[PDB]
Amino acid sequence: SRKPLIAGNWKMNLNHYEAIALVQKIAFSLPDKYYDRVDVAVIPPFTDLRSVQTLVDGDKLRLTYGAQDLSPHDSGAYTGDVSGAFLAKLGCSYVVVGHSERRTYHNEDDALVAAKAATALKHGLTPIVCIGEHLDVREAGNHVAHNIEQLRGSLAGLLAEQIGSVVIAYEPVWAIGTGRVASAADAQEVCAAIRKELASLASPRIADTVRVLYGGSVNAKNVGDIVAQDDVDGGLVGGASLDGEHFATLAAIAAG
Amino acid sequence: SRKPLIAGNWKMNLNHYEAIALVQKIAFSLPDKYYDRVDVAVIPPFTDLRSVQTLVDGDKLRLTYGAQDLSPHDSGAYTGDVSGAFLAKLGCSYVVVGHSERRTYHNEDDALVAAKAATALKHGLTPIVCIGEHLDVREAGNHVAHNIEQLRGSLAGLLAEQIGSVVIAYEPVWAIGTGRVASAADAQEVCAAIRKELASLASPRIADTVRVLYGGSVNAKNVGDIVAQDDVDGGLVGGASLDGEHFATLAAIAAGGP
Repeated sequence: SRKPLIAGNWKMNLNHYEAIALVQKIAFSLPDKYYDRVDVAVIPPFTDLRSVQTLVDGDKLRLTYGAQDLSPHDSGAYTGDVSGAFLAKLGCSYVVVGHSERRTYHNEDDALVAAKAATALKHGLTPIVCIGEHLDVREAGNHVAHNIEQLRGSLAGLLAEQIGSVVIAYEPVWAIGTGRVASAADAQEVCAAIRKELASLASPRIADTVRVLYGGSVNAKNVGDIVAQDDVDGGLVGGASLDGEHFATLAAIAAG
Repeated sequence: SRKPLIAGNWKMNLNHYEAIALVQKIAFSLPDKYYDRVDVAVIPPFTDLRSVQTLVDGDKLRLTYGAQDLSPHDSGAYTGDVSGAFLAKLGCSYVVVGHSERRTYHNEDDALVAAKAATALKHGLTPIVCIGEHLDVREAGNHVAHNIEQLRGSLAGLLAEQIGSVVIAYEPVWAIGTGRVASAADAQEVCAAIRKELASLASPRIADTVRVLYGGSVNAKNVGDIVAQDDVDGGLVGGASLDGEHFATLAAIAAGGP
C-alpha cells in the first residue's frame, strides 16, 4: 500500500512572516493522530524557505516542505536560478518540476523537466513531476496517450530506482484554478495509465511504490472521492493550500 | 559627484550557511571608514535572503543587499516565481533585471526587462538594469548604437523621474567567455553613451545622478582603472564577490582612488 500525500503548492503567494502564520495555522488545525496516516507538505516560494525550515525544525513539526522549481545545474553562472543543493541544505523534502505554469510561461519542455528531475534526485530531493493535457486533447479523446507520452519524456534518462524515488502529479490543465475538477473516474483513468507506464519504465514492484497525485481544483467536497481511487495517492493542492484550516481538512480526509 | 557602488552578484552560488559566513567575512574585512566613500551590496540567491537580512539588521551592517531577478507580477499563479513584494519585506535594496544569463538561458527580452524594472520600482526596489552586446555586434563596430537601443527598450514605459531611481549595468558580453578583453576605455565609451541616452530619455540633471556600473570581469588588478573613468560609477562583480577578502579589497580600491 501507498501512504497518501497532500502537498500544498502556494505558487507566488505569501511573504516570509505570512508563511510562518500559515504553517502555524496548519500545525494547530490538524490533530497529531493524522500524520501516521497521511504525509503533509507545504511548498512555499523560495524566499520563504528559511523561515519555514527554522519553524518546522525548531518546533519539531511533522509537516514537511519543498520548493516550486530548481535549476538543472548544481551551481555557477545562472543569475536568478536556485540550486537543488540550496534546497537540500534547507531540509526540503520535495521539489516541483514541470508545473504547467512553468511549461507555459517559462518554456520548459519535457527534456528540461527530465533534467530537473535528475538534478533533484542528485541532491536527495523528491521531485514532484507534473504532467497534464490541454482541453482540446481531452476533447479529441486523446488524454491517456498524451499523458503517457509526456510522462515518458519527462522521466527520460532516469533509471528504474530513480523512478522509484519520484512522485508524479496529474494536473489536467483545464482543472487548474478553474473550479472544474476532474471527476474521480477521470482522475483514476489517467493515474492508472501512469502507473502502468511506470511499471514498464521501471518494474511492476517499483511502480506500485510510486505516489501519483491528482491536482486541479481539489477541495473538501471532492478530495475524498478522488483519493479513494485505486491509483490516486493524494493531491497537489493549489488555492486551497493558502487557508490553513481548509488545507488541514484536506489532509484529514485523505488520511481516512 | 556620484558615489561609487560595488555590487556583488553571487549568481547561483552559496547555500544559507555559506551566505552567513561570507557576509560576516566581508563585514570583518572592510574597514568602516570605507562606507562613507563607497556603497557596497551583496546579491545572493533567493534562498539566502532571509539569512542575510537577519545578519545585516542584527549586526547593523552598512552593506546592503538585493536579489537576482523578480516576476513582472505581484502575486498569483506563477509556480516557481518570486515577487518584488517578498523582496521588499526581506529588506532588499536592489534587484538585478535583464542579466545576460537570463537573456541567454531564459529568453528575456527588452520589453520583459522593462516590465520587471517597473515592478521593482513599484515595490520600492532599485533595479539594476543590465544591457550589453554580443561578439558579432562588437565585431561590426555598431556596438554603441546596439547598446543605446537595448537601453531604450529595457527602460520603456518608465517616466523621466523613474529613470532617476534605476541603476544601469553594462555587461560586455562580447568579452565574457570569448577570449576577448574589454578595457577601461571600452567601458567608458559605452557608459558615456549610456548617460547621454539617459539624458534624452529623462533630463541631463537626472542622467547625472544615475549610477552606471561596469559588469564585465572585475578584479583587484583592474577595478581601479574601471572606476577611474568619467562615466563609470562602480561594478557589478562576478566571481570575486564570492571571496570576502577579495570583495572587500575591491570596495576599498573603488573608495580610495585613484
